[PDB]
Formats: sequence, C-alpha cells, structure tokens
Amino acid sequence: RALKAVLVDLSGTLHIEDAAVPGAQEALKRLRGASVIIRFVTNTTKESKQDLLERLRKLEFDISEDEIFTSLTAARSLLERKQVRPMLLVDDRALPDFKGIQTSDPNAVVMGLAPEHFHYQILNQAFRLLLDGAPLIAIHKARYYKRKDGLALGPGPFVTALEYATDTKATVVGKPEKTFFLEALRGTGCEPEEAVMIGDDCRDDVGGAQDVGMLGILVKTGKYRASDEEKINPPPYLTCESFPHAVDHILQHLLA
Ligand SMILES: [Cl-]
Ligand code: NA
Repeated sequence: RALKAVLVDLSGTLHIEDAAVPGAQEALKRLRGASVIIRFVTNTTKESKQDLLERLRKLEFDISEDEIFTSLTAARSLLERKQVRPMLLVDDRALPDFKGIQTSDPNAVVMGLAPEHFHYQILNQAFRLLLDGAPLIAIHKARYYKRKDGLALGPGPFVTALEYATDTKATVVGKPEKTFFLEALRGTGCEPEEAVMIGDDCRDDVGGAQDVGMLGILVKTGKYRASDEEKINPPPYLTCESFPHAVDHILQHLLA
C-alpha cells in the first residue's frame, strides 16, 4: 500500500473555534507540499459549504470548495444518486447546499437540526410520508450540542422519534457511518486503505474511519478528553498532540 489521501476534521482539529489551532495553517502548507489528496470533513446540519469556507479563509487557511466534504454534501450526494425529492427538515442556512434539488411531491425526508420544523404537525407530515415508503435520511444523529445557555437537543432525538414511530432505521449520512468516509473519497480516485483521517473525536472520527480501512489519527485538541483513546477497540492507529504533529508524522513516516 501507499498513502494518497488525508481526511482532516475541521472543528477541534484545524480551529477550536474562530481561533486557529497554533501551527495549523503552516502544517497544512507542509501537507500540500507532500503531493497528497486532501479533503476537509465535518458533521454539520446548519453551516453551508460557503459558510465554513468563509470562516476557514478568515483564519488564513487557503482551501477550495472542492475539498470540503460535510454531512450535508453527503446528504446531497445521496439525493442525486437516489433521484429523490426531499421534504427538507433543515435549518434555512443549510439550503444553499441543496441548491438544484427538486422538492415538489416529496418522496423522501431529510432531517437535520431544525427547531422551526421540529413540531408536531410537521413531524407528523414527515411520518405520513415515511408510511408511504419514503426513506428517512438523517444528516447525523447527535443527541445534543452545547449552546451559549447549556446543552440543547440535537437532531438525533427527532430522527429516533420517526424511526420509532415507523419501526425502521434511517439512512444516516454523516459520521461515524461507513458511507460517510467512502463518499468523502468519491472522485479522489482513492480507496479507503490508502487514506488517513485526522480528528479530535475518537468514536465519530477514528472509530468510524478505521472501520472502512482508513488509518485514524486522534489529536488531543478541541473536544478530546484524557483517555478518549481507549473508547475504541482496536485503539486509534496513532494518538498525536495536534494536527501539526499528525502532519509531521505523516511526512516522516507514511508518505512514500
Ligand atoms: Cl472515483
Ligand atoms: Na471534530
């Protein structure tokens, strides 16, 4: 084998957050010199690709839109391939990522985190579409997330609500699903066994990736807490102190 692609988590790994991880920018420059394929990945249901992109550029990361693959991109890919018309239960700010997807006579349900749509009447309409055989596509299933005033419900509980109602599993597109990481390499010409994933979240980043054949590097910044390394078996391929260190390891060890 040989290493041809690198998947880099964004939040926790490159920036943490609205401030860059120290060395991150120069480390990414080192990476681009290595002549390796690079894809920046993340779970989001509310930030468009341009939104993330604008933020990364303000932190002086030089990145293309073609290199960013998020759970929204993944949700959009699935829609094009299945040729379906979604009922879009998503934040308005995610809509630019479904530009061009037809919504008339919906025959699919896409769920992200969308408080304005998460109420009885609209959930029951989604339910009634599911009964009719429409698939349920979950951008991801996080239970909760941390906002200014405490933890708040993520999309995961609402998705789980509809699975329970219909007694069926959603198709989950984001991390840690296997299909996420495989979709991330579509168009790269690269197989997962020729790829490494770098992130701060052991289950969602390393666990998920290692499960498709990728090498997983846990970095100890951002969301990482002490001993997170042993929350998976097998353990991570490598546990580094930060993205820069991960990059240094890739250059001196894996790149042939
Ligand atoms: Cl391909
Ligand atoms: Na992360």
